[PDB]
Amino acid sequence: LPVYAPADFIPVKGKGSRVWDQQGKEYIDFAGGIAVTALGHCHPALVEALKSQGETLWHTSNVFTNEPALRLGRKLIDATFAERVLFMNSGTEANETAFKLARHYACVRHSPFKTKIIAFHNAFHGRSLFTVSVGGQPKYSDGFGPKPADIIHVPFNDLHAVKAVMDDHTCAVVVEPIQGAGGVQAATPEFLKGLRDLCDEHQALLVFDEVQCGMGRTGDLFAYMHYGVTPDILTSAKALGGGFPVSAMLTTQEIASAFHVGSHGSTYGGNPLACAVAGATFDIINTPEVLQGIHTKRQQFVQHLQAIDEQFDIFSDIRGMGLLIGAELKPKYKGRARDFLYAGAEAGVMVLNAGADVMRFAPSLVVEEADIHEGMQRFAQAVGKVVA
Amino acid sequence: TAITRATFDEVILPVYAPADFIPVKGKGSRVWDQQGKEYIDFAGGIAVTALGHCHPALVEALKSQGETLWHTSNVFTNEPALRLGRKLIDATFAERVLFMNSGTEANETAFKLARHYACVRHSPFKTKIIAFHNAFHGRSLFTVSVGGQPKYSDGFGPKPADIIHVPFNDLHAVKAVMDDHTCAVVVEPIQGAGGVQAATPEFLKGLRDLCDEHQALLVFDEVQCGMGRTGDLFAYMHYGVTPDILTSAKALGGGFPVSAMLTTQEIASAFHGSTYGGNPLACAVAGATFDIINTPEVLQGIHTKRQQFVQHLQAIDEQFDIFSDIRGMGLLIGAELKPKYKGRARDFLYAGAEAGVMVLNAGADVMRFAPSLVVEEADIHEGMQRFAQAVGKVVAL
Ligand SMILES: Cc1ncc(COP(=O)(O)O)c(C=O)c1O
Ligand SMILES: Cc1ncc(COP(=O)(O)O)c(C=O)c1O
Ligand code: NA
Ligand code: NA
Repeated sequence: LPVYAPADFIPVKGKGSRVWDQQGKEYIDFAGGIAVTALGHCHPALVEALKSQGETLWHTSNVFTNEPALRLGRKLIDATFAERVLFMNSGTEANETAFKLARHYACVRHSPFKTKIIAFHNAFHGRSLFTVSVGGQPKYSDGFGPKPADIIHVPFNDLHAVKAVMDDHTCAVVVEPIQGAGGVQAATPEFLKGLRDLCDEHQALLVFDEVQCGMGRTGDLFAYMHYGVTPDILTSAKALGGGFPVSAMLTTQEIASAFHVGSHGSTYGGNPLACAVAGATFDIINTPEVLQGIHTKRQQFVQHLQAIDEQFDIFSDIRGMGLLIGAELKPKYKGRARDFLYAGAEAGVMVLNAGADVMRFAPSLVVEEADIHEGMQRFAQAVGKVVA
Repeated sequence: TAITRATFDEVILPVYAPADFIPVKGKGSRVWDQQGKEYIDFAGGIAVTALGHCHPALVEALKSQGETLWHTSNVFTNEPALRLGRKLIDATFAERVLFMNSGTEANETAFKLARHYACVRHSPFKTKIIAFHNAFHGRSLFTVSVGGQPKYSDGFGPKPADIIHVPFNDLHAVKAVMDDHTCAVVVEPIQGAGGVQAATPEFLKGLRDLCDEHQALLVFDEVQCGMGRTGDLFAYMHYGVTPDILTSAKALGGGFPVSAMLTTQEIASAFHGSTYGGNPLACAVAGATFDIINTPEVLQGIHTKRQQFVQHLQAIDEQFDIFSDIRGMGLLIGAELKPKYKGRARDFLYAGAEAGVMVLNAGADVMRFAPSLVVEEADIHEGMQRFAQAVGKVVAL
C-alpha cells in the first residue's frame, strides 16, 4: 500500500526542480514533496527570507504578536474573502482549527446539538484522530479506538446525497475543491455551488480544505476563486511555506468571533520565521505572471502525457487543475501506479500517485520549461520499461 | 499602514490576548520591541527557546541546511532526520523515533500508537486512556480531550471517547480505574501549565507498575519538561522510570517547529529505518540544539542557574510576602502566590512586562519561569531585579 523509498534513495540536496541523492544521482522533481515545494528547492527569495529573519527573531509565542505574522495576515486578508486568520504549523492543524471552529460556532450561535459534519468518500484532511475521521478512507481511521462522532460521509460530487443527509443539526460541510489524494478529482461547478446553497439553507458553515489545491496550485491563488464559490472557512498549508512548516485557517470576523481567548492555541503557530518565509512565498506566487505561467506549464506537461499515451496507450484520463495533474491508468494497468512511480525514480524523475490507479504530478509552480521537457522524457522512458 | 498592537485585533482570530508590545528582535535572553525597549526573557516563548534567541550554532545550522535542502515528504528519509534519530536513540530508552511539527502532533501520534498497539496486540476493546486533571496535551480534539481541563475541551461536539481523568499524583485513583480494557496512562512528569506540579516518585513508579500489570502503555508527555528543561535530558531520567512512549517538542528545535515521538521497536512495529518523517531543516536545527543541550556542562549549569533564580524568588518573598511555594525542576520554575494574591498571577505578569521582564503564569495562582537553559548569570540578576521592582509596584498599590 504505502510508497516508501529504499535505503539507496536518500535525497541530500535540492536546487530548483532538481534533487540529488547520497550517490549523486540527479532527479527531476515533479512531486514537490507532495505539492509542498511550490517554488522548488532552495529558492533564492525564500532562502533570503529564512536567513534574514533567522538572524533577527524566530519565536516569541502567542503571549505576543509579531511583524511577519501581521504582514502575512494582512496579505491573505487583502487577497481573499478572509477577514481573520490563524496560523498553525501543518495542514492537519489548520483543519483541526477549522473543524473545531465550525463546531463551536454552531454550538454558541445556534445549539449545542448542531454537530453533524458532512464530508466525502476518499477525502484526505490529515492524520490526527479528528481530521482522519473527517477524512473519507476508513482504512486510515480504523483501529485507534472511539472516533469523534457525528461525521457523515457521502460520495464526492454527489449533491443529492449531501441534500439527503443535511439538516438543521448540521454544522458544516467539509470538502476539498479538488480531491488530490483521492484520484485528483475536481468538484463540478454544480456540486460546489450546491454545497454553498445547502450550507446557506441549513445555517451550516462551508469549509474548504485547500491545503493541497491552494496557494497557486490550480493557477488561481485559491481554487475557490476559479469556481467563484466563497466558503465560510478555508485552510491552507504546503505551498504556503514552500517547504517551511506553516499553515493558515482563514475566515470572517463574524465566524472568528465565536472563538474567545483560550478556545484554541498553538506554541509555534504564527512563528515569525515561518511567517517571513510564507510572506516571501506569497509575494512570488500571488503575481499575474506566476499564475499565468502555471497554466502555460500545465499544458506543457499535458502535451507530454498525451504524447506518452499516443506511444504507449496507458491513460484513460488526464485531469486536475493548474499544476495539480492527474493521469488515470487504463484498465489494463489498474493498480500499477506505484510501479510507474518506482520506474520513474529509476529513470531519474520523481512523481506521485493518487491511489493505485492514478499518476499525480505537483511540480514547482515555477518549474523551468527545460525541466518539464527533460523530466517528461525520463518519465516516457520509465513508461517504456513498465509496458514494453 | 504601520503595524501596531491594534493590528492584531484586526487580523488574527481572537484566541489570544497578546501583550501591549511587539517583540521584533531577540539575542540570547534579551528581546527588543518596536520602540527599542529592551526586555529580559524568562519565558522562552513558553519553554521553547531553550538556547535563547538567534543562538549562533542554531542560526548556522538553519543557514547551512537552508541552502541545501528544506523538505522531503515522509516517503523519504533525509540525513538530518537520520542523524537526529540516532542521537535520540543513543541517548534515551528509544529504539524508534517519529518526527512531526508540534507537540500536539507528537501527542496525537503517541495516543494513536498506544490505541493501535492495544487494538492489534491485545483486543479492539482495550481502549481506555487514563489521564489527569489539569493536564495539558495540546489543542487538537483528541489531545485536548486527553488534556484535563474541561473548559478547553467543551464545545466542539462529540469528543473521542474512553478517556478517564483522575487527580494528578493520586496513585490510588489510577489503580481504581485501570483494568484489562486499559490501553494507556498519559502523564506529564511535571504538569507545566497545571501549576508546575511535579509527580512524586511513588506516583510515577506506581504508574509504571500498574501499566505493567494491566498490559497498558505508559506515555510521558515531555513536550514541556523534556530536552534539558529539568536539568536531565528528559525528566524520566531524573525519576528513573522508563515510559513506553515519550513525546518531545518545544526545546527540541530551540524555536524551530519540530517534535518527536520516541518508543521501542516492539511498539513502533504496530504502525504499518529507525526513524520516520522529519523535516530536513527542522531536524538540522534540532540536531544542533541537541548537541549543545546534551552536554554535562549545560546540564550542570541548569541546576546552578535554577538556584540563582530561586534565591531571588526567596529574597522577593522575604521582602514582599507573596509566595507560598517555589517548585518545579531545573529551569522550569513555579512560584505559587500566597492566598492574599490568589488569582492575581496575570497582574504580576503585566507588571513584569512594564518593568521589562517577560515571565509566565501556570494558572491564575502561579508565576512560571522557563528561561534559556544557557541564560547568562548577568541576565538572571538583571531580570530578577526587574521582577522584584514589578512585585514592589504591585504590592505598593
Ligand atoms: C487536502 C489535504 N488536507 C490536509 C492535509 C494534511 O496536511 P499536513 O500533511 O500539512 O498535516 C493534506 C496532506 O496531504 C492534504 O492533501
Ligand atoms: C505538556 C504539553 N504537551 C503538549 C503541548 C502542545 O504543544 P504544541 O503547542 O507545540 O502543539 C504543550 C504546549 O504548551 C504542553 O505544554
Ligand atoms: Na478580505
Ligand atoms: Na536507545
